[PDB]
Amino acid sequence: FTMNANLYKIWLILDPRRVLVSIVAFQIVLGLLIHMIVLSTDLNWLDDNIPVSYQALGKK
Amino acid sequence: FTMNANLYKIWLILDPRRVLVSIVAFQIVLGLLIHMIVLSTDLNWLDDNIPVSYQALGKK
Amino acid sequence: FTMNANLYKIWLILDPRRVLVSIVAFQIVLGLLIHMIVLSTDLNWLDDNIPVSYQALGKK
Amino acid sequence: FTMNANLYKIWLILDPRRVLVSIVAFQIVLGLLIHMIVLSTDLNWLDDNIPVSYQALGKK
Amino acid sequence: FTMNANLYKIWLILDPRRVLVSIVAFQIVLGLLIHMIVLSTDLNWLDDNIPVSYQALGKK
Amino acid sequence: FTMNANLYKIWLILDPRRVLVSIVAFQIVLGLLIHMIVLSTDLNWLDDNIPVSYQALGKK
Amino acid sequence: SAGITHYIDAAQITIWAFWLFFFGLIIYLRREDKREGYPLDSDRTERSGGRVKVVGFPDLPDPKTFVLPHNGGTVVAPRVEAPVAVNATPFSPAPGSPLVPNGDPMLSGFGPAASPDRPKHCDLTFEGLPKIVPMRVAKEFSIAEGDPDPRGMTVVGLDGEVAGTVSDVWVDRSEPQIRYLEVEVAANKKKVLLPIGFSRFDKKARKVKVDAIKAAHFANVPTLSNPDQVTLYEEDKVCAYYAGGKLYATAERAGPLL
Amino acid sequence: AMLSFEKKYRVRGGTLIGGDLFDFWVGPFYVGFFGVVGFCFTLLGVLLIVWGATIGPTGPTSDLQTYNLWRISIAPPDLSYGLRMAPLTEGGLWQIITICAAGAFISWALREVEICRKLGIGFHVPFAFSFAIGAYLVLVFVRPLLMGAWGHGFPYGILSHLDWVSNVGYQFLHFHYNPAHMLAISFFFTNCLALSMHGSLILSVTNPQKGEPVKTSEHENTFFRDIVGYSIGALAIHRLGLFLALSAAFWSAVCILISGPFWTRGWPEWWNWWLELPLW
Amino acid sequence: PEYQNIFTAVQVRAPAYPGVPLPKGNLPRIGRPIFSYWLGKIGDAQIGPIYLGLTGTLSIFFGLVAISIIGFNMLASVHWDVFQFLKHFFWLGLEPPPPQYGLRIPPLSEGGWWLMAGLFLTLSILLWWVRTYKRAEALGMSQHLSWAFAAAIFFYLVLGFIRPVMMGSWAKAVPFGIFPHLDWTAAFSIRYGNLYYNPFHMLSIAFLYGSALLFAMHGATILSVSRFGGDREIDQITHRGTAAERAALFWRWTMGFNVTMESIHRWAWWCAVLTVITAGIGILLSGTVVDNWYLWAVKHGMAPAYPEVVTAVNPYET
Amino acid sequence: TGLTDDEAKEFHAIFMQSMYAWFGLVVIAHLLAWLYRPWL
Amino acid sequence: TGLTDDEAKEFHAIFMQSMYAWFGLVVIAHLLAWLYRPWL
Amino acid sequence: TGLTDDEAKEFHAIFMQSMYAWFGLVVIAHLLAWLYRPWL
Amino acid sequence: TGLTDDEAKEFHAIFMQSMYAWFGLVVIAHLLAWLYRPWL
Ligand code: BCL
Ligand code: BCL
Ligand code: BCL
Ligand code: BCL
Ligand code: BCL
Ligand SMILES: CC[C@H]1c2cc3[nH]c4c(c3C)C(=O)[C@H](C(=O)OC)c4c3nc(cc4[nH]c(cc(n2)[C@@H]1C)c(C(C)=O)c4C)[C@@H](C)[C@@H]3CCC(=O)OC/C=C(\C)CCC[C@H](C)CCC[C@H](C)CCCC(C)C
Ligand SMILES: CC[C@H]1c2cc3[nH]c4c(c3C)C(=O)[C@H](C(=O)OC)c4c3nc(cc4[nH]c(cc(n2)[C@@H]1C)c(C(C)=O)c4C)[C@@H](C)[C@@H]3CCC(=O)OC/C=C(\C)CCC[C@H](C)CCC[C@H](C)CCCC(C)C
Ligand SMILES: COC1=C(OC)C(=O)C(C/C=C(\C)CC/C=C(\C)CC/C=C(\C)CC/C=C(\C)CC/C=C(\C)CC/C=C(\C)CC/C=C(\C)CCC=C(C)C)=C(C)C1=O
Ligand SMILES: COC(C)(C)C/C=C/C(C)=C/C=C/C(C)=C/C=C/C(C)=C/C=C/C=C(C)/C=C/C=C(C)/C=C/C=C(C)/C=C/CC(C)(C)OC
Ligand SMILES: COC(C)(C)C/C=C/C(C)=C/C=C/C(C)=C/C=C/C(C)=C/C=C\C=C(C)\C=C\C=C(C)\C=C\C=C(C)\C=C\CC(C)(C)OC
Ligand SMILES: [Ba+2]
Ligand SMILES: [Ba+2]
Ligand SMILES: [Ba+2]
Ligand SMILES: [Ba+2]
Ligand SMILES: [Ba+2]
Ligand SMILES: [Ba+2]
Ligand SMILES: [Ba+2]
Ligand SMILES: [Ba+2]
Ligand SMILES: [Ba+2]
Ligand SMILES: [Fe+3]
Repeated sequence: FTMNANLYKIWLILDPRRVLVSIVAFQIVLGLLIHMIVLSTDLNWLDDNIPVSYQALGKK
Repeated sequence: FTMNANLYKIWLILDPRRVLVSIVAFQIVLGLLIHMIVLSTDLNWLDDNIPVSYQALGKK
Repeated sequence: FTMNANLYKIWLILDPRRVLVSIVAFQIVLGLLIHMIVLSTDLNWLDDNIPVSYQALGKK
Repeated sequence: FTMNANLYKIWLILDPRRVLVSIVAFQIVLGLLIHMIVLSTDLNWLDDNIPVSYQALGKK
Repeated sequence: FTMNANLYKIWLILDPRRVLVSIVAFQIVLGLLIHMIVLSTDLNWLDDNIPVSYQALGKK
Repeated sequence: FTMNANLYKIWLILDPRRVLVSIVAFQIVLGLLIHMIVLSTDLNWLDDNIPVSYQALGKK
Repeated sequence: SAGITHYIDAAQITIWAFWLFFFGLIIYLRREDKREGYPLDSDRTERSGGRVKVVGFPDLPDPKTFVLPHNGGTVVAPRVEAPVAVNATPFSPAPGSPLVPNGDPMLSGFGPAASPDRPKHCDLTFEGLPKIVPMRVAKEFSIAEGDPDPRGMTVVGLDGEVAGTVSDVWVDRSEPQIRYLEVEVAANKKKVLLPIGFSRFDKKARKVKVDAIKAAHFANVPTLSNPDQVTLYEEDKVCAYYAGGKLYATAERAGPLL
Repeated sequence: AMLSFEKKYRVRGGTLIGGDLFDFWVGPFYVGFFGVVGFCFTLLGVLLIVWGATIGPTGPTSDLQTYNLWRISIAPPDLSYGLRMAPLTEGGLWQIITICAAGAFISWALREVEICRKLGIGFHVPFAFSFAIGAYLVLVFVRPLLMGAWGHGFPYGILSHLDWVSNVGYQFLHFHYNPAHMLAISFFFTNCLALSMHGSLILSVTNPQKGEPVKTSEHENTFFRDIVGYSIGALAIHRLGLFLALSAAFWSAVCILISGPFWTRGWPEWWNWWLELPLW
Repeated sequence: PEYQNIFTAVQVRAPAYPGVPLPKGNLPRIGRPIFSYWLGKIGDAQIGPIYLGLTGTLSIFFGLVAISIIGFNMLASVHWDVFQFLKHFFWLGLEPPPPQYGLRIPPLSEGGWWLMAGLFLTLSILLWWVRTYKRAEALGMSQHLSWAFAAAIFFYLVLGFIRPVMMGSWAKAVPFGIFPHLDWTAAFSIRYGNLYYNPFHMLSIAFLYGSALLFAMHGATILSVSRFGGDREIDQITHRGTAAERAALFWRWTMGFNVTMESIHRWAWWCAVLTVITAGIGILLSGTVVDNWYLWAVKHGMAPAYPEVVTAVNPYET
Repeated sequence: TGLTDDEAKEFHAIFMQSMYAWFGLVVIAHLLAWLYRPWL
Repeated sequence: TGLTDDEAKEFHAIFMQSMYAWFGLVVIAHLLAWLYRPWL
Repeated sequence: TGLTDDEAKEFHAIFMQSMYAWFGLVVIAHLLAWLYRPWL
Repeated sequence: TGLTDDEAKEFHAIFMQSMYAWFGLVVIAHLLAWLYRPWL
């Protein structure tokens, strides 16, 4: 009978509204986290001077 | 890419007032966070002064 | 493990719900952990200048 | 010993469940622990540059 | 002598169920203790660079 | 062995259990104390290089 | 050789001494910790029919006897307490699951409404007269100059409806203070106690708010087997009912929020 | 497992968030939604402190790297990073671990909250806890912020944080003269006195000389009134002690909040406002 | 909303209570009571009566003598200008005999007043000790206070009397002044190589933090179960109630284990007594056994190494 | 969990539709970020 | 512990296959990881 | 331990082979590890 | 305590050699250890 035709049934073990809310929470935290993570490396998009140096856009 | 939308039903499961302040609060925090991030970085607009740095309007 | 066909019997002993949530948390944290561990070594995939240097696409 | 046992009677003495879960938690912990132990010594396998050095196979 | 006339009944005075666990915990604990203890002196067995120095003498 | 004779009546005044345990504790402690006292003086018998220095069985 | 530095100095061995006395101390305090609530409740005990009494490490300390003053008794700890049915049913048959209270939650006497069976006798003053008694029984007591007299304020439940009015004030004869408010209930003119801990004042209004229960619930306040004194048993029975309203008095304190 | 009188209280509900989703127990700990989040924050935090101990300040092979319990330390980034996220291996790690610790404490507090809601007891404990959480935040969030950089936070290491306290304190020459410091110290001390007195009293009455019965409220009051002419009474001593401890934490938080941001000079000098009044 | 049991919102009076009766020998009680509506706002409004025996009076006597020597000396130090005394009071103080004198009884003008104030203060403190034991016996109670006070006295004696004598110098005892005694504390740590690496002072610090943690927790708990008369710890101890049950359970569900209404007071008691007992031990070893704690900690490999990013060449070595 | 077997098809249907909607929006943002700034 | 011997039959199947699905994406991800950037 | 004499035979049976599964995978990783990089 | 006199005989029997199995792996491991890495 294979599977994935009765995995709707998952909501007989996990109450759906709450599961959504938990998911949303996870999403917001994971989001800020990754943003910081990417910000912690070279691919940074803030202290890069894009498109022009802004910290030396005010000393000259 | 399935058929049922009618995602209005969402307010039959999640309390609207609390959702309201939840969003309002989150937006204010995210606002201060992002503000803090850009001002602490290159896209900064305060530690500049247009058209001239003003504490260099007085060498004296 | 339980690898002997009668390895279903494990769920009379370990409650599916509690085992489930622990699996969930343990997996999520473990993932973040391992990711950051790697991001901190030579196998770093962000702080490399890939595929062209970005901090000379803005700064100097 | 060539003696895969003596008496299996032990499950009349120790809760099958408790020993089960304990083995699981303790094993995962013992695992992370030894993992860290190895990563901190000469026997480390990430910051070794394997099989070719990556932070200088590209611009820098 | 030292021959011990009746070392059964020891399980009539001291609950076996407990005594096993006593030994189990104590042994795993002592295991970790001694492991780290030898790990802290010359009898160290890791940071010896066996069989060839893995840092900066390892293929890389 | 009192030495004579109605000084048994002393256990008519002071609890035998309490007196016993009191002596046990008092002695079990005192032994350690003087052991320590001896360890800091001329009678020290360990860090003496007696009869042959052991941290001179190699180098350290 | 007048310089063989000893590696062990008095500070080491004294820190060692400390840690040993420490360990014995910790153990001992954890033994006093099991003079109540023990041995624990598992399905390990019930599965085994009882041959697995749950106590953990360290073990339980020999009973100790408290000799109550005034022909009061003798109490022991640890003691053997008779099991007591649960006025609820397992939210799940799975272990670690909570139980839902049976019936009208506030009546259940389960959850925030639960309580044990303390003596059916009264706490006593030093002299031996009922410690907690009403000001009507305690002639001498008196409001403090400049404090609204609770006597005559209106007791009002959580949803703003009157419940009754304060008919008297119960006090401690041992440590002079307001312990209980008396409530002549409006809905049936029966008398109930209201713990001070559950009562908020509104002095300019001469009101006595109660977020705890609803005005109606005041009708079911557990009662006193004598109106001029109260027993230990009755104090618990009284407070716990109000406590129940903290999770039961509304179809929302049940939580969640989101 | 439960206490011998626990089943009768293990009611369902009371959450703030989650409802029946995580509304269950595990052993003696209550889980709940904030326990799951808490366990996540905590575990990742500790596990990262473990990676920091593993790598050391100069790499896993360096002599500064260490697993010695007294010396392992993860310190913040330099000030040059200001309020930006700093690279992982340059104080970044410390920042993340901090986020996890703060989140774990706030989760913990909220879980005590769900627990108060369940048991129907007051919310005094998690409120009180929140003072320590506040103190922790000034020491890692507020102060370093007012000071334009997260590097002003203390490192997470058993003795290194002691070193931190030491040099930050000595930057002001004689910290003992900090007046908020003097206050906070007085509260920590007074707290220690009330605690010792309450402890002593209860244990002196519920267990009297052999031959005497459990003592009374009258005894309690008569004793401290005998010795020092006053007895604040049973209830109130529980009230005072809570005042002393929470205040001690408070004044510690303010005593350090003013050390930098609101005062840069040495601290004894502060007292100048007193030697210079126009009375002398 | 719900009352927090912070402020008695409505109080009640009864004729003051002179208290449980003491047996023959424990002298009458003196003074006649009063009520402070404001103490009453937060606690028992009754002020006194107090007991004063031979002990108590002889202690009040010694103690006030000691307070006078310290004070008079401080007025003398600013020249009897009470204005100046008021101005520098925080900075005023009575310094100890100078080292030139060792443990000899020094001249009035050089420290002898300190030795007299130290003498009389200690005697008055230990008399207050005896006082609290007497006051604790007349009531049939136990000596739990007296064993704690004895611990705090221990630390005191360790600070100003035991260490100085062992070190052979009254100048090592602590001086009487607010700011001066602050300086004695700091100088003390500096002289002996950073007291932070002194383990005993770390434990005492763990126990002080702990007295704050325990009283904060227990106090918060008891107020949270103050709706169940949880403050009435005596009867919750003899006849366990839902207050002691909800109380023990709150902690059980939060951190996995718990104590009991009686035992939490044993954890608290022992933790306070522990501050003073580690503390005194800590001072006992300073100079007598260890002279430089930072060094001691290095010898036991507990002191951390940081990349040496800043350094200074030692002129003593040029 | 107060659901019927049919009331777990419906919720599941809408959930799946919305989540794949989320993952989709996600793939777009990962594309714009990929175009402007390939990371591999 | 909420299951019958027959329901401990049901849970186990989906649990095993699903855990296997996760493991699949994982091993997949790891082979993928090895091609672009060898680590051992 | 509220189990029968037959299922402490059973539990034992499935558990042992299970433990061995773990131990096997263990020896696999350890031999492979001594192969790629010997430590003693 | 709450055992029969026959089942602390049985327990004792199984326990002794089980303990000894442990001791066996122990002197074995220490033999291996003594061989590869002598300590005195
Ligand atoms: C220079 C020193 C040598 C050294 C020489 C030795 C020697 C010599 C020995 C070891 C031994 C051990 N070594 Mg070595 N070892 C070294 C290097 C290592 C390294 C490494 C990183 O390189 C590692 C990981 C290890 C690891 C180990 C462990 C596998 C083992 C001891 C386990 C134990 O405590 O028993 C635990 C004891 C028990 C009885 C527990 C059995 C398990 C049971 C089921 C408990 C599980 C938990 C339980 C189920 C919970 C129960 C439920 C409760 C009742 C509620 N060694 C170095 C090279 N090693 C010992 C060994 O081989 O085993 C004999 C030994 O004698
Ligand atoms: C140079 C050294 C080698 C290396 C040497 C080893 C060696 C040697 C070993 C490992 C082992 C493992 N290594 Mg390694 N390892 C290295 C680098 C890594 C890296 C990395 C980032 O580079 C990672 C992530 C890992 C990760 C892992 C884990 C996959 C694994 C042990 C986990 C554990 O404790 O299990 C805890 C175990 C359990 C919890 C039990 C299994 C789980 C359940 C019981 C199984 C399901 C049972 C059944 C279906 C019933 C269902 C029950 C429900 C699950 C409840 N290694 C380096 C490259 N690694 C160990 C291993 O492989 O394990 C076999 C091992 O022996
Ligand atoms: C040997 C080197 C150390 C020594 C190390 C230890 C150690 C180690 C221990 C003791 C312990 C004891 N020691 Mg010692 N002890 C020594 C010096 C002394 C002297 C002394 C006058 O110098 C005395 C009285 C003692 C006394 C004792 C007891 C107090 C105590 C054990 C029994 C007990 O308590 O009951 C009272 C016992 C007695 C009153 C009998 C007195 C003991 C002997 C006969 C006294 C020896 C000195 C005596 C004058 C004869 C000397 C020989 C002549 C010079 C030729 N020791 C020397 C300094 N001692 C034990 C302990 O404290 O725990 C129980 C212990 O573990
Ligand atoms: C070094 C030179 C200065 C000095 C400089 C400083 C500096 C600088 C500081 C202090 C600080 C303080 N000093 Mg000082 N101090 C000096 C001399 C003294 C003396 C004395 C006898 O002379 C005393 C008593 C004190 C005492 C005090 C306290 C008033 C105060 C810290 C309270 C606190 O942290 O609360 C707050 C409590 C917390 C933050 C803990 C929060 C708990 C969190 C939420 C939970 C943690 C959970 C964690 C995970 C638990 C782990 C458990 C495991 C998981 C199992 N100092 C010397 C003179 N002092 C600190 C202060 O002012 O207050 C902050 C401070 O920053
Ligand atoms: C300043 C440099 C060092 C410092 C040096 C010292 C020194 C030196 C000492 C302490 C001491 C203490 N320090 Mg420190 N300490 C520092 C940093 C800290 C920090 C911090 C956050 O960094 C903290 C929390 C602490 C905390 C503590 C306390 C835990 C400890 C003793 C407490 C106590 O109450 O005893 C005080 C209680 C008593 C003395 C007993 C009081 C009883 C008497 C009898 C009351 C009499 C009342 C009287 C008769 C009434 C009449 C009044 C008359 C006018 C007199 N220190 C810095 C690092 N710290 C003690 C210590 O640890 O020693 C090892 C000590 O002596
Ligand atoms: C504010 C008044 C006092 C107080 C109150 C207080 N503290 C409290 C409470 C209250 C009322 C609780 O109810 C709560 C508790 O659960 O009781 C034990 C708590 C608490 N008091 C504790 C600690 C504590 N409180 C302290 C102090 C204080 N707390 C004040 C003295 C102190 C100190 C420094 O003196 C400490 C150490 C905890 C046991 C507990 C809260 C524990 C908790 O919330 O657990 C969740 C978090 C974890 C399990 C760890 C998370 C892992 C992190 C990611 C890593 C941690 C990094 C850390 C920042 C590094 C520090 C390294 C150190 C070596 C320096
Ligand atoms: C775990 C140890 C903690 C602790 C415990 C502790 N303290 C204690 C005790 C205990 C157990 C007591 O039993 C005792 C006590 O009495 O408690 C209220 C005490 C004590 N702790 C005190 C102080 C104290 N304890 C401190 C510390 C500590 N004590 C630790 C925190 C501290 C610190 C370091 O901050 C201080 C300042 C005192 C209140 C008291 C000891 C008082 C004493 O010894 O008295 C000596 C004599 C005098 C003070 C003279 C009396 C002066 C009068 C006020 C004058 C009245 C005049 C009157 C009107 C008569 C007219 C005069 C005539 C001559 C004309
Ligand atoms: C069994 O019960 C018991 C009794 O009952 C019979 C007893 O009577 C007794 C006897 C008890 C006593 C005699 C009590 C003794 C107390 C002593 C010695 C403490 C000494 C205290 C003082 C001298 C007063 C000090 C305080 C002040 C002067 C007030 C100053 C106000 C200030 C600084 C500003 C206030 C503002 C803040 C602190 C800022 C923020 C603070 C907070 C947010 C704290 C919040 C507090 C709460 C409570 C919620 C005991 C021990 C007992 O255990
Ligand atoms: C239901 O059936 C009934 C009839 C009961 C019968 C069933 C019976 C059954 C099944 C019984 C089961 C028995 C089993 C499985 C028994 C197994 C026993 C084991 C594994 C025993 C192990 C014993 C180990 C011992 C005794 C080792 C002790 C070691 C000690 C005390 C070491 C101390 C170490 C020191 C002091 C080291 C110091 C060195 C350093 C430097 C570390 O010190 C700081
Ligand atoms: C104008 O003023 C009038 C009212 C006269 C009085 C005013 C008085 C005032 C305002 C006094 C103010 C006093 C203050 C503020 C004092 C503060 C003192 C402080 C903060 C002290 C801090 C620590 C002091 C300690 C620990 C002292 C320790 C001293 C000891 C332990 C001394 C022991 C000495 C002994 C036992 C003496 C032995 C003598 C022997 C017998 C050995 O001689 C042979
Ligand atoms: Ba800018
Ligand atoms: Ba300007
Ligand atoms: Ba860039
Ligand atoms: Ba290393
Ligand atoms: Ba790279
Ligand atoms: Ba070696
Ligand atoms: Ba390597
Ligand atoms: Ba040697
Ligand atoms: Ba002037
Ligand atoms: Fe208390």
